[PDB]
Amino acid sequence: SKPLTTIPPTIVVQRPSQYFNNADGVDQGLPLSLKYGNEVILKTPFAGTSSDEMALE
Amino acid sequence: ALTPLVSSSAVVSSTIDVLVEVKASDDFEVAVPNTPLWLPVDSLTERP
Amino acid sequence: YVLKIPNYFSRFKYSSTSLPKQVLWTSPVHPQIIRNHVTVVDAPGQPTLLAYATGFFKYWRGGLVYTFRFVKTNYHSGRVQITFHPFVGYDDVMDSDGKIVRDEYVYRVVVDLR
Amino acid sequence: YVLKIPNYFSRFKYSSTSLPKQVLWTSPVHPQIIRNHVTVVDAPGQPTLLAYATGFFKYWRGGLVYTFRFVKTNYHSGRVQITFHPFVGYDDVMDSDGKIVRDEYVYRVVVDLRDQTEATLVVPFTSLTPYKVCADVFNSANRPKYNYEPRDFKVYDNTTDQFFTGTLCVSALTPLVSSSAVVSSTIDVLVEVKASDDFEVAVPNTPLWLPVDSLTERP
Amino acid sequence: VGFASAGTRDIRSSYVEGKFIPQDITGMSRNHELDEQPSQECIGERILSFSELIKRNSWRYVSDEKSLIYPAYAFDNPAAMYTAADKLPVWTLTPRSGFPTLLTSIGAMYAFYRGGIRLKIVPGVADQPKPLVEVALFTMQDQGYIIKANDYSTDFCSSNIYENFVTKGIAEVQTPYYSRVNTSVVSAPVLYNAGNISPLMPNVMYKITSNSSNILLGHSAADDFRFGFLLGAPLAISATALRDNFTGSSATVSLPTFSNFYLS
Amino acid sequence: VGFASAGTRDIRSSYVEGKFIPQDITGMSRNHELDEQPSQECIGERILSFSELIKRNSWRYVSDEKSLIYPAYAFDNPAAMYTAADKLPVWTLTPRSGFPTLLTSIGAMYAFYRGGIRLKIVPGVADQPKPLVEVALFTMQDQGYIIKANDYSTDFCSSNIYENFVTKGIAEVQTPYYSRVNTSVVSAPVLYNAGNISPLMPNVMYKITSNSSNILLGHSAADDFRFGFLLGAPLAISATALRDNFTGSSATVSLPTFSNFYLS
Amino acid sequence: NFVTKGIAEVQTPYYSRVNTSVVSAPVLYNAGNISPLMPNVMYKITSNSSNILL
Amino acid sequence: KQMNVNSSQDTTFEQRSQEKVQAGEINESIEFRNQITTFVHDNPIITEQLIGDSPQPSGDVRSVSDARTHSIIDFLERPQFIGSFLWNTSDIENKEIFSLKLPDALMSPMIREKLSGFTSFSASTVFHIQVNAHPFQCGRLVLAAVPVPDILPLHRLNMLSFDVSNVITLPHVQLDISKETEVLLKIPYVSPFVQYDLVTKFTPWAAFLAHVYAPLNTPSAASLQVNVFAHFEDIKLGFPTSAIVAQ
Amino acid sequence: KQMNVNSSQDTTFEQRSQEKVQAGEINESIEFRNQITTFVHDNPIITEQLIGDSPQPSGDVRSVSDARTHSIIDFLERPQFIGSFLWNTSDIENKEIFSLKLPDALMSPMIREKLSGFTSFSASTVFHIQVNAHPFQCGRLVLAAVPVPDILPLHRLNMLSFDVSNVITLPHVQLDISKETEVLLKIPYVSPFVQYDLVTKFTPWAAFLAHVYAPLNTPSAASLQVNVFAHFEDIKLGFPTSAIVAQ
Repeated sequence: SKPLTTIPPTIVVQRPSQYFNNADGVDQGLPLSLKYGNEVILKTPFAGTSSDEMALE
Repeated sequence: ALTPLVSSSAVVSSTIDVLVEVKASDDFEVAVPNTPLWLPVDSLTERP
Repeated sequence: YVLKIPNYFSRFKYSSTSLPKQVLWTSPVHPQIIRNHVTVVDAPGQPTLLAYATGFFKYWRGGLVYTFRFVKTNYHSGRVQITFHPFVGYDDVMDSDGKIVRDEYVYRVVVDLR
Repeated sequence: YVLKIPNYFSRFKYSSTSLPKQVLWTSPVHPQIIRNHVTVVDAPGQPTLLAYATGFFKYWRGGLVYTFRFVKTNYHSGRVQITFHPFVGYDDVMDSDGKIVRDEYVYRVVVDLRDQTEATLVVPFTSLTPYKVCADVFNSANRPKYNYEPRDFKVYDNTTDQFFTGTLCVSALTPLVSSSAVVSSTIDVLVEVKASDDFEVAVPNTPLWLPVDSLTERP
Repeated sequence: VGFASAGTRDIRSSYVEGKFIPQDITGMSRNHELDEQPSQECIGERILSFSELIKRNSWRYVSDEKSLIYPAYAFDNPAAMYTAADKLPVWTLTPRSGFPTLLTSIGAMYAFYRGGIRLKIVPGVADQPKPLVEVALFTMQDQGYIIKANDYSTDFCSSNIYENFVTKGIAEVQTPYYSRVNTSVVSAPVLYNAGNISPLMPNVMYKITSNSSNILLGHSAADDFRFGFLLGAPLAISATALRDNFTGSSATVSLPTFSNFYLS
Repeated sequence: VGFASAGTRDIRSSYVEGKFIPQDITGMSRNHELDEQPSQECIGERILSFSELIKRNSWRYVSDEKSLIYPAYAFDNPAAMYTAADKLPVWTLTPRSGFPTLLTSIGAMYAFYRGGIRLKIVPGVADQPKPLVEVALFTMQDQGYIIKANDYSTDFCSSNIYENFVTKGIAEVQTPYYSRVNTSVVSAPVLYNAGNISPLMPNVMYKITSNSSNILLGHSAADDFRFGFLLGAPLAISATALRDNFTGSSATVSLPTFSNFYLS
Repeated sequence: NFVTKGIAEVQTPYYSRVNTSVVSAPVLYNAGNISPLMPNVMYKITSNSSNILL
Repeated sequence: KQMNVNSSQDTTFEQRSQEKVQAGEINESIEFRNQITTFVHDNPIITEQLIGDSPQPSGDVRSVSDARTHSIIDFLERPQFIGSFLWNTSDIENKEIFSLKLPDALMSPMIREKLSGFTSFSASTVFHIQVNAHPFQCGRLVLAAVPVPDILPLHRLNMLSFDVSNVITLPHVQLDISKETEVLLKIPYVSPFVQYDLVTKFTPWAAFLAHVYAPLNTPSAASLQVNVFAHFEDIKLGFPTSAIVAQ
Repeated sequence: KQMNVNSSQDTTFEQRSQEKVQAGEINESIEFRNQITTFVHDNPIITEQLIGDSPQPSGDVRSVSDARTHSIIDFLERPQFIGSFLWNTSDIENKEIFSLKLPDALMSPMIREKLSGFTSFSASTVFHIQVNAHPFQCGRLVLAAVPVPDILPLHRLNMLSFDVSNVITLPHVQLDISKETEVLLKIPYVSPFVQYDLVTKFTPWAAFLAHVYAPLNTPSAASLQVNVFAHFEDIKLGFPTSAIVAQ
């Protein structure tokens, strides 16, 4: 069967780069890896420490 | 060679061929698929 | 499956003329093992299955299996040694006389052929 | 429902004159069974319901049911045989004398006609490929000229085998005998075809047939 | 079951209803028993009804009017002429409401129908400054159920839908059955006097307006549509043979297809 | 397990099936036992099958026709010529159906395939007034399974998809296997007489139409696609060597890539 | 698409031959694109815009 | 019916059990099947035999019958000596000792006689290559299989003739004449066609080839015969037809 | 051994289990049978196949294979149209419509192709004589069987040609063209030879004959075709041989 849609409309917001300047949010970039979800693990220790060398503290 | 390959020349050739084959082991792995090194062609001839 | 298919890629000779410690054959350990195009003389050549298949990727790692088939009779007799020299190219496994050097330092298989 | 409706598509004769082993009729087994346009003489012709309906698809497979209606009296007597010859075109089921050949090798129904008047059987799908193609007309001319005509299944080879499974054939075992003092010596035999339970069509795309409200000769 | 009989046994309804079951020439019914493997391995789908096919859209007519009155439920097909006479085009087609579509081609096998239909419109030009298309239900009792350029300037308060050729590209409409009866007649006759009140078809037409100089119209069955009372094969000609040119005159027949329409 | 034997022991299937297990030269199997740390720390993924790679799209052919008939399931690769003679271009490629893609390059290692494929189209020009692209299933039995400009004006009621080069930019299509057999032949031979009915490939092609003067076509395997019966390395040349110009003639070989296509 | 969206957004995997790369490693003439000090991967960017800001 | 009838049906009252037929005709008639022929009789028949008829007792034939039985499948499974090919010291790496198409190479009169009457057949195939070298000779052969040889792309067939490396990647088995006496390769039936077309011969599903892997190596010129035995297995037959098994 | 081996035996140590042989030779070797050929190997062998080898699945062939199966016995049991013989109003009592030797009359190419490879065979035989007269014609035929026709005393064969009374005493069945549509006679295999010699053809075990019992009786001259269908049953095959099935 091919019924008529009954889903109601959704208002949308066109955006060139959402979260461009944010530390957080969800990036919308297109990945260049073969697996879309490619990601490397968080290595600990790294560079000789188990400490977080990027923390302001 | 640790020694020469010896044999009686009255009955066998004094030189033999040794063939070598290679293949991947269990842990073989490849990564970063992108522009291939080899391009398949349907024929390859000398251009006149 | 694909990378475990056998790739015949080289051959050499062994004879009554070979000398003790004489290097009979060498090969760099990597997967871009190539063959010659028969109808044309380009330098790059023709890839083996292993080179063609791994050629779709820029990186590789892992063990490589080598099989040596000695085409002989039961009346040929000799001992040969198969050695692995990590971090050395083929000009450096031999001295100026084509004799292998520093073989006490490497993994080695002494094969008795009868 | 649609493909199981009967399609009258052919007729032949059987008489006191028919000879033992004489092929009386043949038909290629496939669904693009066509008829003649009456008001116009185009080569392609008019499709039967079966050809029109299956014509909306490029592929077909399945059994075809054939019914033979012998229009006779109880005073006509004769035996006829219905045979299925997969992988052979109609020129090859007969020899140069119009006599059937190699009939020991095929599925056969020997029909005794005295009081009996009808025979129905299913010809099962017999193919090296799961699907056959519903035959379109072919160009009898050389491009850039186009003159389309219906395909002729006289032979089963690589230029025809993608469309049909072979040939269904009716041959006489004896002449049809009867007393000429009371009955006609020649009878008509009607043939109908329709789909079996497993008939199936696939790949619907450009239809083979285009419906028109009228068809006349252009002056 | 028996290959032969004295008297008629293979009766039209008995076979379709499964009461008469013919025997396989091989004697093993398994030889004509359904096998699902082929469709699952080779095709990827299995079509069971023409009900499925008519829900697929196909092109019906090309209009060169910016505002048009179009006979929505008219399912007639073109008149055709054939000739093998020298230098004359072999085939010629003369449409009334349009060319054949899956909807009208399948429909030509039946006498009746009921239910709604769908309309699709491709623009010859998507005019940026005036990109809208309006499809309106047209009900004037006076209008003949035929194609006609819109000359009405008083059809206020109609049921209208708007689609945008620039932001979307193709207009999509669904038309309710809106019939005075529960059984309509496929390709019912339309007459001079007639107007738009005959009970043989829904008394409803389309009024299509846009700023595109040309549009390509297509249709299909809506989800509640059905054809009824099978008649048989309709009068038809080979579609492939329309390329015939053996008379020396080049073929001039051209069906409304996207490629024919979009390029000149 | 033992480094040597009297008689053949390393048998093709026994090794791949894990029945023959060669010994590590060091005697410690741990030295060639899988380590997952490298891929997790350095790569971010771990590819296990060519099945994954062929699902990635790559460019196959550039057309200069607005309406084209294209051989969907033709997986042939170009003919190549080489020379080191003075002033002649070192390498020359002559395509039939197109240039090599991941689909056809991986496919060249096998004899058979089954399943559907996907098509991607990049427009040379996204024409605002006529922005649509149509990709239609093409089934005429008469057509040779080769690339040809569309001359047909009678292929009504085809299966069509429409994409918009202006609102989207790239056309995306999925093609069902639609085969008469369950095992097709990679790069089966296409002949003069042939037409579009050979059982060696799905009897289906594409008819592509748009108002862009040029288009770039690409493809990949659909989710139900598979290659079967490994043969080995196909005849091949070094892709990097195509830049060779040592004969004094400048390299003239150019593969269909987006940058080559979009800029002149 | 610069017209329907306006800004291109990409994510690049580490794709490195080692697990520790060197910030501003030295690039040389001979070098090429195989040094272990950085992922052996670069970008090829193409559009019909005469200028772009990365 | 001791007429070894596969099935029998008196149809005299059949017309009386049709739902849409009323007062159906009672017509003496009988239908019976014998293998692929069905006799549809439209009147009484008489079936006679010898008084006290008894088929020939089985024990009577022990003097000539084989305790083993033989059907069509059994015949197709019989090993056949397919050919004897020359291999000599002058042949170099990859020289082709033979290339045999399937079925073709096994279509002897014995096989053709038994396949006659069928549209087609499919089967796995087992090939044996045998070489009898004496102990002072050495060398090596490869027996490989390639699918649908007549429709494979030319580049592939050429690769096989150019370099034995492309033969070694195929399904294959190697023969060391100083170690093994014979070597076997079994290949299942694989093709776009579900069975091989005996009528149009359209397309041999595979070919077995034997190439020199390492040359016959002896002190002076010599030659050996490379023999081939083959037989079918996992046999599947087609449909009864009058079509000729093509030459 | 997935090489569909009928039997297999590693014989390496066989010489070590002979009672009168002491310190027997240990000799690597293996013997295996495939249908009628046994391979006796005198060294190691390698048996290879495709990686993960699987024979063609049965479902793949339903599009062409017959759900019914066909063996050699099945083929020999197929009804065959043996001949169409003329019978007309001028033929008098005892006129011979036909006389067909067994097997001879059934040795069509289909039967010969399937018997090829056997020394001989024996079988019961069923003959059908069919006549299609219209209701206003009357007459009567006798279908009879006589054993070992080529070696029977001449007086007996003559008696059959002299008087239909000597045909009626034989195993036989009668056909009344106004009452029965067809008539069948089944004869078991009976002969001094336990099976029929396909090689030397020495001696057909029987002959079926049809003679006019009462002439075709019609108001004006007429003729009818007397048709014969036949097939074998209770089939017993001989022994595998290379001898030719004689023409």
